[PDB]
Amino acid sequence: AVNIAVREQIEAGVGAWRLVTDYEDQSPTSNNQVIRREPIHSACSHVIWDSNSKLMDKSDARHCTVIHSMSQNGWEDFAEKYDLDADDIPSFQNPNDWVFPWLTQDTIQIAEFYEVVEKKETAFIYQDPVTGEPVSYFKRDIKDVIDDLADSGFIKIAERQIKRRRVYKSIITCTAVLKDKQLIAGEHIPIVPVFGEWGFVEDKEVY
Amino acid sequence: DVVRPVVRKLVSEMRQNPIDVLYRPKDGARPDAADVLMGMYRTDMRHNTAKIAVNIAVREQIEAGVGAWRLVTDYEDQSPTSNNQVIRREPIHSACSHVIWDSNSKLMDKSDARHCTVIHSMSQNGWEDFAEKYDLDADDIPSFQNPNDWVFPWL
Amino acid sequence: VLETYVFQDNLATAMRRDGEIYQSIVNDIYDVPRNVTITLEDGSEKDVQLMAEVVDLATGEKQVLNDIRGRYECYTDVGPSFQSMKQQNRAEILELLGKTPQGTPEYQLLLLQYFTLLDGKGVEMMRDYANKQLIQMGVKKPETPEEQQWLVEAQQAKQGQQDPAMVQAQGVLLQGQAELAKAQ
Amino acid sequence: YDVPRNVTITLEDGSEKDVQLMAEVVDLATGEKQVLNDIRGRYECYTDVGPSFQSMKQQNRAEILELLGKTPQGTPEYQLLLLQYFTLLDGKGVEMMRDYANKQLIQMGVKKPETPEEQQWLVEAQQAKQGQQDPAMVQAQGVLLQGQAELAKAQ
Amino acid sequence: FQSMKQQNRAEILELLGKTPQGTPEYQLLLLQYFTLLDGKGVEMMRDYANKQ
Repeated sequence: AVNIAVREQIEAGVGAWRLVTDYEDQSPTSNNQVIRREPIHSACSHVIWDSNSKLMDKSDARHCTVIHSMSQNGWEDFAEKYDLDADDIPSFQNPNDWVFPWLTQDTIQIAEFYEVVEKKETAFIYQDPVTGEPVSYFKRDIKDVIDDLADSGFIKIAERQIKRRRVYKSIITCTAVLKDKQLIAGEHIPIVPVFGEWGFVEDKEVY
Repeated sequence: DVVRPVVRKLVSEMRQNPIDVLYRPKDGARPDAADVLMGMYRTDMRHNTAKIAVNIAVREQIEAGVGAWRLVTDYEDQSPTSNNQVIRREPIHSACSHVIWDSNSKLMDKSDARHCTVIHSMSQNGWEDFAEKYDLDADDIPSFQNPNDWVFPWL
Repeated sequence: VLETYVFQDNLATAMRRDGEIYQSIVNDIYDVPRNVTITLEDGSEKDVQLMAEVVDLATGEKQVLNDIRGRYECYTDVGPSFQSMKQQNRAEILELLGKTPQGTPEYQLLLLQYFTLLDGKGVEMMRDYANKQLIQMGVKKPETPEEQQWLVEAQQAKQGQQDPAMVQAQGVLLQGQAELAKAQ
Repeated sequence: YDVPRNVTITLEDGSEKDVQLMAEVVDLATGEKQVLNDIRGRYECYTDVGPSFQSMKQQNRAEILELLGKTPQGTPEYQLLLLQYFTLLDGKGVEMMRDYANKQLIQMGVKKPETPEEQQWLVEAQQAKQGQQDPAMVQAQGVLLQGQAELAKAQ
Repeated sequence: FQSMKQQNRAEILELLGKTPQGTPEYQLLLLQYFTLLDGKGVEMMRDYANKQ
């Protein structure tokens, strides 16, 4: 993925990555899960960053759209992986053209919409019995399932509001949204852009 | 092109020698008075935004001849620099037309300037985001002098 | 004009953003142990790490982590790529060796490099030798009881057996002339 | 921001020596929020220009490296090398070297032990240096002092 | 120079460049460590030079 981004940055001027979470039962990194860095080909046309972002790393962007071009069997694989209806063929804006007379070109294309929202959240303050007076801080949105179990051993000292960012992914088509607001683990948009001669000239991005 | 390689070389040369503030104590100050403020400056100005802003200003100075920054205050509840607040250095693009300095200022750093106007160009969704952030009425679309022209046939 | 320097620094900023995103994902899904170095008892056990980890097993199904807000204790930076932590430590030791003259720290660094050497048993002999040397010097803390035995052997060998030569001879003279005092 | 002030004090009958306290004063409003407390003695630092560093530890490491480049291979060279090992990187691969440098610096007495294990190391260094490391020729010649004083006593 | 400490440091560096490696060289090195920068990373050397 890094080499692909470097080659595209040398040639096209822009490259991108994607950090995804996955469950690995045998030899996991931690918590029965692993993190991998999948590549993105043709990041110029397959990654559509927010137009209001004024940073090279695109950290100011509050949303990002990634267009996926996959074959048919790839489409059933995607539907099985994300629990989608493979019968309904998706459609989206064609990131690629047909200037070269390719014998065949991909038709099934679908897009995933990343968005990040910064809002204050409720975090419970707990007392870890092992450490001893540690004023441990945990967020309610994460441990809403085990509030009761944590109370069986921990002491809820108080309540506090902590502002944090949450990333939501929604698989979209031009006619309907198949998946809406699936919470993503990360606090930032996983796509990492790589740029070359980046800059703004007339409020228009030029790389 | 015969000029662009020169600009690239100048930008690379300016980037190979990074510069940052280095606070030092006064003549009569304590031998360790400047450590805490310097450490907090390193804490705030170590993210990608500060480096990107400096690089943008340097590139514009090489090419256009002028560049600008902007230091804003913000509240960070998790991992704050100090007093539940952090300082960041976001960039300003096209500082020639998007930053309107006072005409009576006779200093390069513009410290004599008694007022300054910064023109913001944002998309519609950016407009609603700005209105929500500053508690403004998003329905009333604002208008101001256009810093940029339409000489190039942008779509 | 390296020519690929601005393209190198842009890649470095991309790596920094990747590190920030990875840190966020780790704090959100991974289990991050917290070092709780303690000095329990009447000053006993010294300063030793414990690497405390807190996990809750839900009665219904699955487990969800427990991470405190003290998570952003690391700032992203840019460095050479390494396949594992052992390679990183080996590179650190090699750089320090290049930054150190041939003194006692040079031998210390060489032995520490031998500590983090590769897996093959062809160098197991030197791994064990470096372990023993560092432990006998007392710089290393013995964990397994054979290392404690090596440390004890080193203490017995150094104390008493390695009597200073000229100091002890002059102490001989001290005793003898004190006897001359006693006999006047 | 909250700027602590160094209030180094020598309370008691000259005890506690010169140690920093880093006093910080904050007021928690009864209504809501807090307001800082900063004196006019705030401009004790003058801005300068230096190389950019990600953190203060890197700045101190660069300082020590420059001093090493500016110092010949004497006792200060060893002191600087040990201090460079003091501010080494995070990995536990150099934890042994960090501990060794700390122990050496404390045994030479230049460093002030904070944690009681460092105080124990200093105590062991004092016991080893005093008495155990008897000067050789000086002790032999003191032997001669004693013996010929006995020759005096016996005439 | 930005301040008096920088001027004194430059004076000491020039005098070191004008002195062979004798007792005055050690004296000048210690005096340079006296007027060293603000960070506590060199506080140990400042204290050691003062004590010496």
